[PDB]
Amino acid sequence: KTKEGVVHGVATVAEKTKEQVTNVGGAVVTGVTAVAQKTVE
Amino acid sequence: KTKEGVVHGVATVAEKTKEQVTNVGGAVVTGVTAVAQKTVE
Amino acid sequence: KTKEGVVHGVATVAEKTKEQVTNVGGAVVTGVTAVAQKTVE
Amino acid sequence: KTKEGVVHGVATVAEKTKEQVTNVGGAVVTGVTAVAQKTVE
Amino acid sequence: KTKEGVVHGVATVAEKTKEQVTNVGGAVVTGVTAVAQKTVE
Amino acid sequence: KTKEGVVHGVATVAEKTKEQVTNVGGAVVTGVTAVAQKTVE
Amino acid sequence: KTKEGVVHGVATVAEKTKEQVTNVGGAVVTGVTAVAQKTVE
Amino acid sequence: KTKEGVVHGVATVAEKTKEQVTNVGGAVVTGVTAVAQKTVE
Amino acid sequence: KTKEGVVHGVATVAEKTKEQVTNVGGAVVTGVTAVAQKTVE
Amino acid sequence: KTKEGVVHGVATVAEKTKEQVTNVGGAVVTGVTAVAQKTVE
Repeated sequence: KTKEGVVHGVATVAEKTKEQVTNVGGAVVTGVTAVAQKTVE
Repeated sequence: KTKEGVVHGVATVAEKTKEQVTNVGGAVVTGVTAVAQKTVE
Repeated sequence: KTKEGVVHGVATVAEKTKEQVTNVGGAVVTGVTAVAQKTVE
Repeated sequence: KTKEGVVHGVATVAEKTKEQVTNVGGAVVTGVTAVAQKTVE
Repeated sequence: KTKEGVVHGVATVAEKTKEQVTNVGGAVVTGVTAVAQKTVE
Repeated sequence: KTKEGVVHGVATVAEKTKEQVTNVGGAVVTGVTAVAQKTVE
Repeated sequence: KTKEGVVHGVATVAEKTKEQVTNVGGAVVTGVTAVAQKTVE
Repeated sequence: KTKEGVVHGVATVAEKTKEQVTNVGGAVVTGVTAVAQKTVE
Repeated sequence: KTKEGVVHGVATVAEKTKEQVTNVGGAVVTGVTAVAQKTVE
Repeated sequence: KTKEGVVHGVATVAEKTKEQVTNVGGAVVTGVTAVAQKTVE
């Protein structure tokens, strides 16, 4: 009757975001949402 | 009657986003949503 | 009847964000939201 | 009938943020929201 | 009927923030919100 | 009879390099050699 | 009969380098060599 | 008959380097060699 | 017949370096060698 | 027949260095070698 891992609210808010990105090498990532929910029993 | 791994709310909000990206090498990724839910029993 | 790990509210707010990024090497990331919820029982 | 780890309110507020970033090496990150909720029972 | 770890209010407020960042080496991070809630039972 | 921009020696040496890389999102780059020689007259 | 910008020796030496890299989001880069030789006349 | 910018010796030596890197967000870079030789006349 | 900027010897030596790095947010960089030789005439 | 800026010897020696680094936010850098030789004439 238990619950081990719960995630229910996380916010990430931007507004009117203009930008320029210029690297030499490496990898450009704009948005990120990722889950690696390694639950071992 | 248990629950081990639950994810129910994660937000990622942008608005009016203009940009320019120019790398030399590497890989451009704009949006990201990814799940690697390695659940071993 | 227990709950071990709960996350329910986290805010990250910006507004009217103009920028320029120029590295030589390395990797540019603009937004970040990530969960690695390693729950082992 | 217990609760071990709860996070419910964390604020991060900016406004009208203009900037320029120029490194030589290293990796530029603009926004950060991240959870590593290692709950072991 | 107990609660071990609770976080409910933390503020981080800026306003009208213009800046310039120029390192040689190292990694620029603008916003930070992060949780590493290592709760072991 | 002049020379404006000359690059003649830069070394990058590794040896016996074993590794493992596992991201969730983003782009893996192993070797990097890159030139963006923006010479404007 | 002049020379404006010359680079002739820079070393970067490692040996017997074993490692493991595991991010959640962001981009892994192992080696870096990069030139952005913006010479304007 | 002049020389404005010369770089001829810079060392970076490691040996027998074992490591592990685990971030949540952000970008891992192992080796770095980079030149941004902005020479304006 | 002059020389304005010369760099000829800089050492950075380590030996038998084992480590572990674990951040939550931010970017891990292991080695650093970088030149930003802004020579304006 | 002059020389304005010369750097010829700088040492940085470690030995048998084992460590562990664990931040929450911010960016880990292990080795550092960097030159920003802003020579203006």
